[PDB]
Amino acid sequence: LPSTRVPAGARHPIIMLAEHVADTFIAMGWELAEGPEVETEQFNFDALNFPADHPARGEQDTFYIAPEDSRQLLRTHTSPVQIRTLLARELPVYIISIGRTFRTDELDATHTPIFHQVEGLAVDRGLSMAHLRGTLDAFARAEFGPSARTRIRPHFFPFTEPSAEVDVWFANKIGGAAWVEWGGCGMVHPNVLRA
Amino acid sequence: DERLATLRAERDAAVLVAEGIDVTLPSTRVPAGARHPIIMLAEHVADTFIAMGWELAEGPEVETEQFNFDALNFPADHPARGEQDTFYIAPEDSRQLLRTHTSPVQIRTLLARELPVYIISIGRTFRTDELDATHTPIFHQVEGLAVDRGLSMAHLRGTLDAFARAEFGPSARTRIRPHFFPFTEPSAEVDVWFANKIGGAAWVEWGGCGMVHPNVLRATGIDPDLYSGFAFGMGLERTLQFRNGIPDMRDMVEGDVRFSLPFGVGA
Amino acid sequence: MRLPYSWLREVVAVGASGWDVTPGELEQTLLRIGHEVEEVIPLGPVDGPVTVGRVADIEELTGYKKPIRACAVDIGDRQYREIICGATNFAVGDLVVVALPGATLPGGFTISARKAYGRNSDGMICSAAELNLGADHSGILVLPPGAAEPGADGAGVLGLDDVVFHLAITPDRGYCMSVRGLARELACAYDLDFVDPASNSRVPPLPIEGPAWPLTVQPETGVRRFALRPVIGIDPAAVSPWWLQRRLLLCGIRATCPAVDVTNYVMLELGHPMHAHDRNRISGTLGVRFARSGETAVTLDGIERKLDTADVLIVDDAATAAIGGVMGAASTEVRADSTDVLLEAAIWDPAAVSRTQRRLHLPSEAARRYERTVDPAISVAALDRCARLLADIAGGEVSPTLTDWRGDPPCDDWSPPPIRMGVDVPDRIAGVAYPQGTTARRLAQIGAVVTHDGDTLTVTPPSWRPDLRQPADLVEEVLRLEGLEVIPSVLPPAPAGRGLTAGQQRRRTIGRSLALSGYVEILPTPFLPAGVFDLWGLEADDSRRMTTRVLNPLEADRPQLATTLLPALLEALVRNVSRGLVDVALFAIAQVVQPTEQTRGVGLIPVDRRPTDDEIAMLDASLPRQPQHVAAVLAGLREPRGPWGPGRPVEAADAFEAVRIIARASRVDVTLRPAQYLPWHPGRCAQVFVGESSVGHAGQLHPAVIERSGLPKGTCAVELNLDAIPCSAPLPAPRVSPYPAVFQDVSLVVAADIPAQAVADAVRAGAGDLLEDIALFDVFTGPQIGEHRKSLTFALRFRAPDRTLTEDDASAARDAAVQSAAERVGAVLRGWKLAA
Amino acid sequence: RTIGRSLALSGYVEILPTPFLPAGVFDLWGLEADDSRRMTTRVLNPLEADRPQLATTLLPALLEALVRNVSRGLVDVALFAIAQVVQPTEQTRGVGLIPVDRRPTDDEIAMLDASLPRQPQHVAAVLAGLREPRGPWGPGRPVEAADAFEAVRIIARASRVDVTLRPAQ
Ligand SMILES: O=C(Nc1cccc(S(=O)(=O)NCCc2c[nH]c3ccccc23)c1)Nc1nccs1
Ligand SMILES: O=C(Nc1cccc(S(=O)(=O)NCCc2c[nH]c3ccccc23)c1)Nc1nccs1
Repeated sequence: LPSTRVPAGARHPIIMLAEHVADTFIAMGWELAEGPEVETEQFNFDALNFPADHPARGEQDTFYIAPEDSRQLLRTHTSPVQIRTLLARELPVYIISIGRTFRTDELDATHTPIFHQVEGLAVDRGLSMAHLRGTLDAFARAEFGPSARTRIRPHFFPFTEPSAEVDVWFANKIGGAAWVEWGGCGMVHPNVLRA
Repeated sequence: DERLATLRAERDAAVLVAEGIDVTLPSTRVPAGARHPIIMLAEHVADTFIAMGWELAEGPEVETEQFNFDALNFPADHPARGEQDTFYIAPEDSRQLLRTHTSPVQIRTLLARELPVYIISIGRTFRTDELDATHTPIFHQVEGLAVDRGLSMAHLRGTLDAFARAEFGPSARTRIRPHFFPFTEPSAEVDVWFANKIGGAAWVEWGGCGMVHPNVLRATGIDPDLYSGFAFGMGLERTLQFRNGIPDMRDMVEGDVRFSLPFGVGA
Repeated sequence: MRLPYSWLREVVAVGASGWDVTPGELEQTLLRIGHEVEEVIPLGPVDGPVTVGRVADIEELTGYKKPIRACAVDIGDRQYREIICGATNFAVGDLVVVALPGATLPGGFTISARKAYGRNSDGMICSAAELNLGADHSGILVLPPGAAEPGADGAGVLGLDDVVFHLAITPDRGYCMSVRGLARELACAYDLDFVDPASNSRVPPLPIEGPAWPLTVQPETGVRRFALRPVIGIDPAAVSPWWLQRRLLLCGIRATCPAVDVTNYVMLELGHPMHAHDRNRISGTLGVRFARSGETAVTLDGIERKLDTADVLIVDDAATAAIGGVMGAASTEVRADSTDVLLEAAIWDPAAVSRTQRRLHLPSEAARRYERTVDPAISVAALDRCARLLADIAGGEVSPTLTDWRGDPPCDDWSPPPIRMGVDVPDRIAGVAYPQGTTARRLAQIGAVVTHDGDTLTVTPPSWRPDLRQPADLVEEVLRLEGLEVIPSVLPPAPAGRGLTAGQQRRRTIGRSLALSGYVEILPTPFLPAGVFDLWGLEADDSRRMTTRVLNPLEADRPQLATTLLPALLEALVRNVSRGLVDVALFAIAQVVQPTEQTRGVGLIPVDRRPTDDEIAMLDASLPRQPQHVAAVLAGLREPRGPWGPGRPVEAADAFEAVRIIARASRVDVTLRPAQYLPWHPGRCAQVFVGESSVGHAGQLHPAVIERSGLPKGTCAVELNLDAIPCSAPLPAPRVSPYPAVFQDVSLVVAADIPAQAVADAVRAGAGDLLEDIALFDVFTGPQIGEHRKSLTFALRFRAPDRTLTEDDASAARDAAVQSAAERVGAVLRGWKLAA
Repeated sequence: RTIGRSLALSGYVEILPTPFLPAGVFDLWGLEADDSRRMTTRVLNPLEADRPQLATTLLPALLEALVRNVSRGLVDVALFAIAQVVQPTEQTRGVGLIPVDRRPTDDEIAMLDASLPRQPQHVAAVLAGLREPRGPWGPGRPVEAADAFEAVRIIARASRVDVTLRPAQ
């Protein structure tokens, strides 16, 4: 006979994924950072080497806070949290930040305007792309199995130089292992370090 | 009909007061439980070391004499064994026993894994002490082992100090002063500076540490000229007793729900 | 940016003759060095009779919906076939492309002699799409006269063995949006000699013998170079040769007339956009100036643009010639009768073009190249290349006059500043030991001037590379050309971390605890529903209405950010209920947005330094308060129906219990106090206190709010402010007495209005340390005790720390407890008992 | 950890079980003579001479803590434990000393492992008294067998596996 008179609930699967990601990086000595979702343009763009008149901003991708020219917005990624952490802490800094982020995409089967992002930042003496790849590979093993790894191939972001797009080798399934575009990475741009 | 709506509302607002409730009544029909406070302390200790890149190891509580004594540089005829402190498995001269500390788990981990090894092990352990307010025959221990190239007492102290900050506050640190254990050389006893309380900060004897003895490194196939190791151990019931001010360890082990409930669920 | 492999191969082949690679290898090489390949399109294959035809006769078929044509087509060797076609963009005498019976078109279509519209059709006349030659447009393909004789092989005339590469160029590589730039990139990748198609050996300079038109330039417009040259007496009826119309079609441009086609061709070839003015339609001096407030221009497409005082125009005495860098205007547009052409080779300000085109929604081929900076060094070369080609095609002369405004004072040297970088810096950043002389060889290939001074190179990038401007920029060039795959995977040592914070650990515990108790977490949306606070009946000055507002929301009536998580929670509840899931408990842990003053933005702080503590404090203070909330909603059955019984509907007590779950999870003690607070019910609403600080509310929703909102009858809700719940890290040391307890039950009569917890507190206060536990059993009302009184029966468990309690010792403790309830809440003892 | 958080939220209190069985507990249970639970490993110098057998089941220790709570007036109790048992396979076979001037070979380790009793991890719980307490809602609900079945389902949900229950003696 059924015995469950207090039916079980569920934490959200995104939240649990974030939880698993956070535990993965904690277990490597990193720390979690958090910050506001309504953020200053200073931290969300200008400190990230991404000025007013650069090709693109929020004519097409950012929610802006009223009124026009208030330099407030809903953050479009969690980097401003990383930027706050760099101001507030002593170096070296090894930091994961996971949070709600906002883009002006219509909700369909493969896009959501309200989404959740994970970002990492390692700032130390002597860090290289080699270290970037090791972190990315550890992260992929945690979320995709011991057979997983990453490849990087050049791209462009204003806050990194070199910049690359990250593909993950998803072995465990997909109905037959294939590369899948995962996210993006790069070495922190010197203008971000000065700011 | 300004006054029609007025009183047609006033009677509608009193229908709402008519159906009021005492919002202070008890609501908890599924009373909360509690994970055990030792278990939660172990959990907090384990999380502290995980967050530093270390890993947890586990092993059996009935263990071979090989791993619990002989690999730990602690032979048959050394001054002491289990004439006086170890539970032995029958029959006499079967080389089985209840483990007296979790080091054999560390020993198994060194056989089974590649170096470097950074390892916490937390488990039930057994000593022939009568149960009184400050001793329990069934207790829970935490031990650490770092084996790498170039490790020193300096690293031992840094780990011990991080551990103390985690369990005792940012004002805490440790001191070490020489002692002796068969599996370490140098050996030391660890005191923790318990600032946050005790009714006025004082040093409290926490546990013991040392550099892993070379005979232990050989008995696990490690070349003591390339690798060095440190290790430490603290008793959880001991730590809980003096941190929380718990005068009677019988309350830790007897299973009275009144002892656990005030510690919360542990979720 | 689309371009075809043959053209790209031809340009690369000048300096490395015989070069050739498969599409696959080309795709891979392009990705490996940084260029996203969106699609590889080989030109759809044809088999059999697909040949050039000439339309020898047209007969308009009448009596059908659309205009239909029976055509006699000369298909070669004096054979004439009758063919039905529905297009209209061709006349008698036109070369077309016919697929004849037995032919197979891309997509696996076999052509067969059908009967259609009352006549026999021996095949069809093809569109560029039906042949997978180029974009589908209205009408069939028409080849320019003299491209091929009727009967020529379609596949060879059309060049269908070609492949088009569709790329997504990154905004830092504007130089790559042309055959010039991509060809250079391939010569770098493949270690080839490169002959620059914009250089003088490949574009010999035309003569320079006086100005080509009067020109005034307001230099604060950001124009960097502005060149004009004329071509006079061109045939207004000439068409572009097939090879040129083809290359434009494979690149996504529809050819129109040689004046336009030649500027689009040189744009694709060299990356410098061009424009052709009908010179006879210019009136007087050409002026480059900002626009005035309210000004208008009508562009080539005949659409009136509202201008902006930051837009740079080209005007003459009469009207506007161009929205500079974006699009030419109608007034100087080349048109059917244009015989004398003035060719514009300008270099505009990137930020200026960017602002103007985004504002007007004109992301033209020109604008997109100017946004990303066009090579100023090649303006005249692109001008001369363009003039020669126009004259050659449509037959005029190139006048030897030339304007070439190059700044004030004239800039003669377009090279960026030199960059100093250590020779091994790319080796460090990549974590690879590159062969010696690698960084300097690769920087040479990309056209920079490299000089060695011990361990420190000086690198002067080329003019088409305005992106190369710090040592980091140069590292990316080395690393991408060597390949990123050679970089090893090396875990860094990260230091001893401190793990998760208290607040982070608390939000996990709150979620595990609510989820076990049966709540389902949702991701709330921060955009409030339209008019939700009017539905709640909130007052006008209720703090929850002071919302921060988004300025470009995806729904125009939902622009307010949430000051409360209940709107989103109630929205997910409504969705579950409307899908038949009627017994639901949902929760959310998320931040709200509560602004304090008006939207005060802080001005830009220089990013060449870090902001000062004061500047950070000022930025923080300018943002709204954004505390973390936890909230939940419940409707339907709390306990489901089953063998045990019918189940239990949600009541306000279940929301109170949700407070107690959150509080147990937070290891703090709460008190609940009666309160009136929309959207809750006034007699079933509790305000929650930790100590004396309000942390939120819980209870049943107001039935009027439920009704106006379409909510389930009886919906309950809870919202707490997590920032107001202080941290606690208790270190308990419970006294656990083993001596026997004494159980007594006491019933107290009190005023109906007195809260039960008040009576319990009073009983506990007077009973002292002997009272181990108190618990409310019964709440009884009835006439015999008072119409406004109520009887509360409490179960008391007493226990001594050092001894067995005598029963008189317990009754003394009870008497003290009863006296305390008398003194504090006016309680009257009704009876007691020795709980058996 | 998840099993413990899940049982504790559902109202169970964890105990640290003792591995030394009560004297004659299996005679009190009426177990047959050949019941596997009676094949116990035995300590040779126990602190109580009549409790030398190591536990093949966690219920004896759980029932012991229950009895203690009930005897102190705490009569509505749900307790649980997560701990290892000791289940020996052959007789107490010790392995001879291996030289400690080298590491033991994989075969020697395998032989040491095989010489020790099976020591699997168990989870167990006991309940008595009221499952739901008495209060304004009603008289409360005494513990029934269904509450132990629900404890299986809590553990299984916590383990993310599906269980089936079948009648058994
Ligand atoms: O560099 C940091 N993070 C990082 C780096 C590389 C990729 C990513 S990404 O995968 O999130 N992709 C983002 C793409 C994107 C968002 N907006 C854009 C606008 C224009 C163009 C591209 C984008 C995150 N963080 C730092 N914190 C402090 C110093 S650097
Ligand atoms: O060295 C390790 N741990 C360690 C080291 C120092 C102290 C401690 S302790 O604080 O637990 N105190 C124990 C005291 C003690 C127990 N029995 C004795 C018999 C005679 C004398 C003293 C004792 C633990 N572990 C390793 N694993 C692999 C290689 S070394």
